[PDB]
Amino acid sequence: HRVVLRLPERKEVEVKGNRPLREVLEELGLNPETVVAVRGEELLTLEDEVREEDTLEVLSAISGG
Amino acid sequence: VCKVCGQKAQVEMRSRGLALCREHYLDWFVKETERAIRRHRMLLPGERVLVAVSGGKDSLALWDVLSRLGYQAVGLHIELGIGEYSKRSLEVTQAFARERGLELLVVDLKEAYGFGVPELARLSGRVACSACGLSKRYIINQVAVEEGFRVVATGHNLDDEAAVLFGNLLNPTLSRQGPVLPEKPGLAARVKPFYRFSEREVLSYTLLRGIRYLHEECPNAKGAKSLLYKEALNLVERSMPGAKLRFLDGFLEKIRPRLDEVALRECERCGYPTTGAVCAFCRMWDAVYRRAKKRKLLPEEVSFRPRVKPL
Ligand SMILES: Nc1ncnc2c1ncn2[C@@H]1O[C@H](COP(=O)(O)OP(=O)(O)OP(=O)(O)O)[C@@H](O)[C@H]1O
Ligand code: SF4
Ligand SMILES: [Zn+2]
Ligand SMILES: [Zn+2]
Repeated sequence: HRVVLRLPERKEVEVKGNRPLREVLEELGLNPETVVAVRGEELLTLEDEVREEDTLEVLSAISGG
Repeated sequence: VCKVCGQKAQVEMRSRGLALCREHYLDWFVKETERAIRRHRMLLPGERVLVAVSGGKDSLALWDVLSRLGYQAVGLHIELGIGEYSKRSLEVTQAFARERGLELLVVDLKEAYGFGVPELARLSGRVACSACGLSKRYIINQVAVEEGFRVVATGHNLDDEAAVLFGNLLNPTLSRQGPVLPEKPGLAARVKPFYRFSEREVLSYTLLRGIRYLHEECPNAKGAKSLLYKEALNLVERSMPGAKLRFLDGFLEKIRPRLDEVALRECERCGYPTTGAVCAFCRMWDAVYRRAKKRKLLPEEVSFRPRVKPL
């Protein structure tokens, strides 16, 4: 529901839940290869379900070099 | 699910046809690094290795893995003098070393030579990244030779290496690129144990390990061509798992050996390897000091004194 974006460079948006992570990433236009989504201490995969009460942190895997 | 234990996967890799839970991803990552090292003979068992550490996810993960693998891994951090980014990079790296009881060597660019990367982007005649790259490579090699390290390890990953290759093809050098570069006189060996790992995979390791790394990118990185290359390659990877690795492996094994003979000189100033009379590092500082004096940022009677290569 609440999605914290990286890098900070802080950015925070919000989306609807009860759908796979694959779906919410596509809405945000994020390439799954380039990010890691974290709920608490647990990493989420594309098939994993995000809730309507969930708080996610999406971290960029991409190094600017 | 996890391929090993059948429980819920923390990391799914479609490129490898492999999914793993936390415990078994951690083991696999360490073992794949060990396998990468053995295959290309990057390091000797228990050997002293200089790890170039930025505080970023890759180089901290590398320092972690090389320590776990029994190598004697000393970190080198270079404080590049880029604003708060460099300050935080140092702090994060010191914190990592402190917690794990690891030896960290530090070179402060501004403190040693008078000017950091931002000043170099004005005074050197080079753009920031150009001056920075040169400073990093030279100083890393210098510390290695001075402290008697045979080999240096950097945290370059698959996306990094694939991007460089793609860049080199888009703007034709090629033959110089490799995961293992041989030691020479005045030149430590250079190895990239993470070169087959995607950024996503290294980051997953770093997160699952609970490693505190600097999230912030350097401010000079935005709009870099490397980001464009990675974006294009990852566009392909998304719909064609394994493409990046086939791309880089294909080049290394097939194309590169058929691409290519002058001996490296010795710098008149510092004595370190160069193809010129005076190496690029020493020429940069001579130009910087000249320009600095004109702008009254440096005293006229101050002179650049290089640390000469020992023998
Ligand atoms: N300030 C620094 N001091 C020492 N080594 C560095 C420094 N910056 C980069 N390196 C070395 O060069 C490699 C490539 O750096 P690059 O700028 O591509 O990524 P990075 O910002 O260092 O993040 P990461 O540590 O995740 O690679 C790093 O993995 C590290 O080994
Ligand atoms: S981007 Fe990478 S290279 Fe360009 S300046 Fe910042 S750190 Fe040095
Ligand atoms: Zn498992
Ligand atoms: Zn020199």
